[PDB]
Amino acid sequence: RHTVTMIPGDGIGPELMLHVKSVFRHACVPVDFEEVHVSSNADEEDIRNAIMAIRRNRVALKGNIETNHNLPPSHKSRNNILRTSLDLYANVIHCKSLPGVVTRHKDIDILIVRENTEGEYSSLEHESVAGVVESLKIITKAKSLRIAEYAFKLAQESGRKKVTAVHKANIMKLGDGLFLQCCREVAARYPQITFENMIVDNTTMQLVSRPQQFDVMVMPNLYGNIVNNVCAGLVGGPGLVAGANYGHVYAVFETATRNTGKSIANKNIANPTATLLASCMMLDHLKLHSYATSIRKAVLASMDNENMHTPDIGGQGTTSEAIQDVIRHIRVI
Amino acid sequence: VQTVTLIPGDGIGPEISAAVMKIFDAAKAPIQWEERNVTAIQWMIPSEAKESMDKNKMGLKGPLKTPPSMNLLLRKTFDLYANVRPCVSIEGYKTPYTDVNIVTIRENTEGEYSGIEHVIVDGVVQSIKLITEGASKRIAEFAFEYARNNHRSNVTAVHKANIMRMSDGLFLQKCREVAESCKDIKFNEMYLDTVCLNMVQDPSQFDVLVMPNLYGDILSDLCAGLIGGLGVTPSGNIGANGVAIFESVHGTAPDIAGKDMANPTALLLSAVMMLRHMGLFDHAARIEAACFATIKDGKSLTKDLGGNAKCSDFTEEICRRVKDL
Ligand SMILES: Nc1ncnc2c1ncn2[C@@H]1O[C@H](COP(=O)(O)OP(=O)(O)O)[C@@H](O)[C@H]1O
Ligand SMILES: [Mg+2]
Ligand SMILES: [Mg+2]
Repeated sequence: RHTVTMIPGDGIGPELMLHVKSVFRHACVPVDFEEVHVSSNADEEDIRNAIMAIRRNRVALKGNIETNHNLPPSHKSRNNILRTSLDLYANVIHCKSLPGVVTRHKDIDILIVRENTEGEYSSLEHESVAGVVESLKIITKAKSLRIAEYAFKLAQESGRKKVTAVHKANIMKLGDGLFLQCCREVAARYPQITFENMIVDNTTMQLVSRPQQFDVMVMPNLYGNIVNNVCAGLVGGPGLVAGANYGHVYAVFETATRNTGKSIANKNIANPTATLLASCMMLDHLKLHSYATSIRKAVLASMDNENMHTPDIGGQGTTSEAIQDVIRHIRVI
Repeated sequence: VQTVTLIPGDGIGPEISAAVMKIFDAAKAPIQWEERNVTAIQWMIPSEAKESMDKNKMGLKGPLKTPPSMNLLLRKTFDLYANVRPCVSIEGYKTPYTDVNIVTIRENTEGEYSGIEHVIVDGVVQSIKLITEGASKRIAEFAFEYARNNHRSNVTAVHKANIMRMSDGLFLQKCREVAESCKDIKFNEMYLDTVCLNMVQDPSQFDVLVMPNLYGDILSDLCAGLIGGLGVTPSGNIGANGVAIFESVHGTAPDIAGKDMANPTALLLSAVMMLRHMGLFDHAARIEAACFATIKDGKSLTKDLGGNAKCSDFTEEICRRVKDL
């Protein structure tokens, strides 16, 4: 019996956590959820508490915390505060075409490894004179090496052939330059893995026309945000793909695209697939593989029946109908 | 009769510039060309080609071989602050996206192309993203003016003010301020990751997009990929003193540089864009319609668009079709 931190988050986060728990009880999952909430206040009490809870349990499942960008710079993203403080350096998502979800592209199977702690997300800005703002993108050798190390290790453990570094080192020559250097330094230790690089501009252009060429992709923080979203979209959108945040000692599971879903909150139409799949990845990490594969099979099977599809993938079904259908593939195991 | 300074550029450039001029002549366009050459002298463009553009206020540019980048200089020389990219699905050239009708409006002076980086210590690098009141205001007013003048209804500011609160929030604040003045254009704001997310799913939900330098650099190529690539995509840089340079953004293509095979579409469509900027709507339309019909017919498609015909043939058919008005 494991104790896991659960941050419900905002928008559709709370309602989906409820379905997660329902599914967990019905599958007899030996996991207790220890809920911690993160409000809207500029006061960082809630967020530091959440961080401390994850330090004990070392594993969390969270919804997306709203960041109000009309607030002052000192009020920072709680999502970002969290993963930077816990040093969850690796953000990994797996975008794979779902045979039941027909889109404009097929045979997409891409692993995206995104640097999760520095780059454009360092929250370093200032106003030297009135109306002249500088923001400071930070690229380091230590963090670039570990992200690259993680990307190559994953590729060879998964039986995958190619790692593509995406960057803009033709413009940010020193910054993105160093990131490349660190990827190359790691590449030397993996002669079996084909290493390529590609400019983020070209990468997106390639993704919308021939995304099948990509196998494993490693990149700095912002470009990760971009590529993750393009890739989720190609396979059918934000309700489908799960997302992991790994540190050396901690792991936090969430939906790939990190969407609050405020505009569809409480209307029983949120797609549950992404969150369920995140919760399975968490089970696999907690070494509860039997329960993972059991829940994973049900949600992937519910995906085949196009009658159980929510609006974000063309269907008209509700969240609760999908949960029923998932719970039903479980109670027949 | 109006004068445009023509920069034929490199590799396949001279060819496709020759193709455009020829088609323009076939259309009886009120345009004569003032051929110049830009090569960095020891760093600035030749003295006698700057004055040429200062004179004409209006220029057309082929693909340029790079290393000091020639585009950086031209940008700085003429203060070309707005990069404009209309992406529209080509009926003769099917991609998985058939309903794309988008204009990306890119701030082209500052943002993350500040030029400034430092090695803080060994293995720790800082790249400065720079955002100012004036440049952000300038680009916002351009985007709304463009919206109005080109029969456009929605403008979306694309940002990450959630993550980059001071810089992007400032950019966003100037867009919001301009929006209040131009109430006849509908304004909304969207996170960059959400724009990408929706763009690859349903491009039709967007109209005009305004954004800082790196985002628009990236997003403009994304949009190009929706409609068939860089070889078919028009682009214009609008600057200070009413100056504008329209350009092809594809490669130099040295492999086929003088062996025909080159595709003039993108430049021609930039030249059509130029024409519309000049008020020559009738000529723009005819050349555009001609180009389109040629592509749709699909007889004289160049090797990149899947055909077998050479540049000469493709140009000839456009010329032939334009003459029928
Ligand atoms: N699980 C989901 N099911 C259906 N639509 C979703 C889901 N998650 C996100 N979306 C949609 O994806 C879009 C972007 O999400 P959004 O709520 O704007 O994220 P954020 O507030 O973090 O920027 C929205 O249209 C949202 O309704
Ligand atoms: Mg979010
Ligand atoms: Mg570009």
